[PDB]
Amino acid sequence: DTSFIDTRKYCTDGLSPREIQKALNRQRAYYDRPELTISENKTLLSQSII
Amino acid sequence: FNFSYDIMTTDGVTRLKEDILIVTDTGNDIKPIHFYIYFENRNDKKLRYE
Amino acid sequence: ANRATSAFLDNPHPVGVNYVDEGSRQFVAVAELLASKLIDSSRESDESNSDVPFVQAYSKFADDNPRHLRVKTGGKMANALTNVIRSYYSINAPAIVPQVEIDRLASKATVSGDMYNSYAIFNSVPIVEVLSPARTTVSIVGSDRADVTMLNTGAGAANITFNFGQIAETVILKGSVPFQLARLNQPMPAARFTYKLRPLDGPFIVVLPVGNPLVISATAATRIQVPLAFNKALVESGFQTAMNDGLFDIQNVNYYSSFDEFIISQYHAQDGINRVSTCVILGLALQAYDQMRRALPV
Amino acid sequence: ANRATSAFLDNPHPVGVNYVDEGSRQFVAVAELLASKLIDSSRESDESNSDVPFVQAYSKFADDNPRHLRVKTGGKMANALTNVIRSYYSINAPAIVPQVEIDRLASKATVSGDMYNSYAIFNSVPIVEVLSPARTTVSIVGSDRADVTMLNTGAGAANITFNFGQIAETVILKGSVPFQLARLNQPMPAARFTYKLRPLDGPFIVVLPVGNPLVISATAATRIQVPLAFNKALVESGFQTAMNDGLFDIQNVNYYSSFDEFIISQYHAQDGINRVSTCVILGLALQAYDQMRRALPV
Amino acid sequence: ANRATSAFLDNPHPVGVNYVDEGSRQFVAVAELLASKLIDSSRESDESNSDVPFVQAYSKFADDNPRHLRVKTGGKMANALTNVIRSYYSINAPAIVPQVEIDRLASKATVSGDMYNSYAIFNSVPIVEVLSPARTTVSIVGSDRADVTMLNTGAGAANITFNFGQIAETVILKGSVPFQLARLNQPMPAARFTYKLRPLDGPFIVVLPVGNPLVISATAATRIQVPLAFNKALVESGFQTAMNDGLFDIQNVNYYSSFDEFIISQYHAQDGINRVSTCVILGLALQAYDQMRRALPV
Amino acid sequence: MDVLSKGSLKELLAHLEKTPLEEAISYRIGTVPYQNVLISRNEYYNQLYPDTTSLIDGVSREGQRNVNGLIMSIISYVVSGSGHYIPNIGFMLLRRSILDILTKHDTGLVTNNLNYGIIARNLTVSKMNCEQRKRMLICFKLLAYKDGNQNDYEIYLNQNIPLKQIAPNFIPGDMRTVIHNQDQLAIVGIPAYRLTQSTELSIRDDNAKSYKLGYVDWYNSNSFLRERSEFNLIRLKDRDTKYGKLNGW
Repeated sequence: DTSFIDTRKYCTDGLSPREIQKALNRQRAYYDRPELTISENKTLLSQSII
Repeated sequence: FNFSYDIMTTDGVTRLKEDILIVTDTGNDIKPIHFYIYFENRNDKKLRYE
Repeated sequence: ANRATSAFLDNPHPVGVNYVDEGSRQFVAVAELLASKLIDSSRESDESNSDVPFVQAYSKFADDNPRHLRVKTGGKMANALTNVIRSYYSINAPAIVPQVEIDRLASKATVSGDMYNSYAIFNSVPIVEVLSPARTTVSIVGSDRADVTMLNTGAGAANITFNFGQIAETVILKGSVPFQLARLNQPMPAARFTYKLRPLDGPFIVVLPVGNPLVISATAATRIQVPLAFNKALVESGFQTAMNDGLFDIQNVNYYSSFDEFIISQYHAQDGINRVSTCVILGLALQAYDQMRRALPV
Repeated sequence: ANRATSAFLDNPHPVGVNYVDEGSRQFVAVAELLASKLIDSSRESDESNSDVPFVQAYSKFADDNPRHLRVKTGGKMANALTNVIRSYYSINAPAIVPQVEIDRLASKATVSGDMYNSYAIFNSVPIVEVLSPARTTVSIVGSDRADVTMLNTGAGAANITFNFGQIAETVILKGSVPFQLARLNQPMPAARFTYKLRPLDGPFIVVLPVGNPLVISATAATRIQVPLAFNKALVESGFQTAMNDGLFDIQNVNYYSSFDEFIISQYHAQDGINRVSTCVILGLALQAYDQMRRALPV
Repeated sequence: ANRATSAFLDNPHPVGVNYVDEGSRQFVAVAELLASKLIDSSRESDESNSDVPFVQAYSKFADDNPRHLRVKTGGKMANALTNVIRSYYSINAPAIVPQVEIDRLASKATVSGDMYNSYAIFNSVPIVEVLSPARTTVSIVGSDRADVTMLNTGAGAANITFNFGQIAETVILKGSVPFQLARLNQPMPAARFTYKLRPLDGPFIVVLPVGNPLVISATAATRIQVPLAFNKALVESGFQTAMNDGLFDIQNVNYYSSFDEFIISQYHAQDGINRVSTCVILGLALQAYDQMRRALPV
Repeated sequence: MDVLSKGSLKELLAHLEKTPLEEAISYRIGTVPYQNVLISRNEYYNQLYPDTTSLIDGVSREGQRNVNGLIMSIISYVVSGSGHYIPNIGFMLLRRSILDILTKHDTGLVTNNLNYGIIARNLTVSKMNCEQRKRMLICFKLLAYKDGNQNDYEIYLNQNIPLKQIAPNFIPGDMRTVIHNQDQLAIVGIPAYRLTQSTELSIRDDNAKSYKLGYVDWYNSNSFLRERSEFNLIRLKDRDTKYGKLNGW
């Protein structure tokens, strides 16, 4: 990642966490809930690691 | 924080070249800082208004 | 006539009247939520062979980046949480923390702050008074389970009056030997081991025969409205940590063995309805203290 | 003078000195992690129509595929954990498991073997000694809550000395009737129901009048460094199980009602600081034994 | 029952309550770092025959380039450091320096203001009290090495009680002749030359024979949390220069021979934990004072 | 030297199988074991350097003619590289291997009365290092299994806490336990640190460094066997094999 704190290695194999994030945000749009926050996005985008 | 500035001999409105903040889903960042510094005449009403 | 009462019910000290507003109650809820993230992030960081998840969780909690050559005290949130805990316990404790800092720390999360959306059951046994005549001895020992030993030295049967208060919901009485118990102006039933009582029914009379002493074991249950995040196991652990750390060390206060004893004692005092509202907020704050201190020992 | 002491504090037996290295501590932590996943995978498979999550979890834990007609025992990890638990309890127990098996099983998961990143509170009351004069009777009953019943049949008041050791941090004293307690060679305060005492302060003198029996209830809190994964509820159930399947049956050892009593008793020995480190590793191993055996009963 | 106590433990005066915040702690740490470079540049300049390293070091410290016809005072930083040391010693000393000047000076260098990174061992012996009976004479001399001379003129052997407090970690007792020492109400051992004791173990009894004087030599070690840059040799030199310069001269303050005695005395007073924190900041400030004064002799 | 180079349990037991008892016994008179003596260490001091001689030195000493001396000579050979002076033992006993004496009843030697505590004290277990104590414990376990004294061996370990922690894990009758064992038992070897041609103060340390420096010379000598370059020239009987089993194990 571009963040200086994050030294983790983000795996590119498997289903992309970005695809789940896009699907989850569309679900929240239907229910009129606010979109995923930055903290929630970072946790979801860092699920796949090496 | 990296900053650059140009000092102009003429009078004018001191400002920044770019807007301060950029917001992304990943996080919030600060755009590059560049100053346009001018010398001041206190009795110039037009530049005081701006 | 002799009077015997539970030790923990004697002279409850007044509780604090500060940090009870809506914004302050949100800060306690935020602190509990963020402290629980610290513990989970520590266990996540151990399995992933990285310290990043703990670093981000600590940065959210303490508003400062961890450094290898600096102590991890917990930041401004840890200091504010410690001071509000002191203020709740006693009305004499100063309210050091300003209101602006409380509001800034409450903006980290989006919790509601409601303290009445759930319930918890407390097991402290309230025995307000035990009335015994002359020539009989009565002793009460215990809080979670109260054992009352009554001995009759005289030549006739003695009647002992039991008053469990009006707050407790149910009280279960078990005797070493079968005994007789009935309410005011009611016929005595046959002797039996176990009685289920409602404290609001009224004072109860136990027939005490002459001979070997009779011991009655009392267990009680009380319902108190608590937040959904309330966890009695964490609250009790946080209570002991706060007492050992000296957060409760202040003049003109009464100390208790457990948070269960503390909340029941205040609830049985006058204006105790308003007191338990403050005690419940203290309990949630103690939950945050236990989780934060276990993740960041000092 | 008559001396009375707590029963569980008498003669702690020496603990084992094996499997206390960093490689063996990693294996205990790995077993706890894999046992936790075994419980979770079984519940997920129960609530689904597929057994794949349980097959994968058991295969990693037991190094063998489950079979329908064969008992699921846990394989080599179960055998290693059972024998390692035996060694920790007593020095007389042999060290059967080779180091190669321990190192290989520790490689199944990635967890640090740190055993000092957190703390826990233990509730045993360490009454080392109670010294009473002649014509007085003192009886000590209980471990989690210690009740001392004292009677004075003498002509005058008697001074009783209470020693709570130097390990416990806070002791809370509650009495049936108000009583006087002060440190040695200090003026005696007014009679009151409750006392908060630091055991480091010194031996405590209690004035016992000649009128009626006085019962003092004691509760103590002591802090011991434990790994973050420590869960007191799971350890206590694991302690009760391991005693039932005979894992603690070995010559010339003591038996305790709870793990809280076991760890506090060893802490108060001459080498208590060295003993608690081994007992902490035993507690985590008991935590893994509880989860593993509940998922795979044999 | 005569009572004898150490001279330096008597009546520690209150310490200053200013310049102890996080911003002020950074100022002291920054001054120490900049003063250390000032003393290193002066040594380099003498050997290298070029004054460029010193000119750069002085410009950073004093914000003004050195001049040949002007005195090398040290600038605003030197004046600020001198006055902050005055405030630390006593609560009666005025706080001249404004917070704005402290913040401006602290921005010159970036250094963590943490004062709990490391530890230092202090060698003052805290003999709080020595209780002796009639017909015995006891004299205590010394702070670094406490020399207790006892002479018994009575008919039988006497018991002398030693109290070393609860702050010191270890105390080693050496006698001119073998002697007997045991804890309170504990069996006496055989006579021996050397005793290693833990002050928290309790007051100790010494059996004093009749006829020949017995001199007990006491040495102590105490651990106090200090910043990693703390150097005891430089702090002691700064302490004596500070006293000779006269900035410790305030009404109703106690004077001590060394910083070791000053910090132990404040530790043993009431609220000693809070006093020690200010003393550590004073020690680091005195360390910068010694280095800056030696580089620039004014 | 060769016995001190073995670093695994499999190699140590394999060497003992092929080594007769006469290698453990020394035919040099030596000196009496426990004496306070003054030795010369001119690299460090001008005055004579006090020391106490012992049985685990690298130099032969005089030994008692009883069975206790024979076992004590075997252990000293394993841990120090040299044995003691016990002559006229006999051809029948001397031709047997060291493992046969320690593990087999057919040798004709009776050792069930031996006391492990007295043997350890006479061998100065306090002066032994970690590898030396592990090697001696291997000898004790083999003797216990021969005499059916397994329970006594375990109790002796319980009395001595440091010995229990370092006790090697192997069943003296099963070869599968020996292969799995990963304890490092080497006393001499190729040194990772800087090893210099300098003397040591004590007799034990100076004699140990002689073997360490001798092993380096032995390693580069023509007598050393290089498995990587000359494996085909080794005889098949003594060639290294993965499925290597001691007889009866």
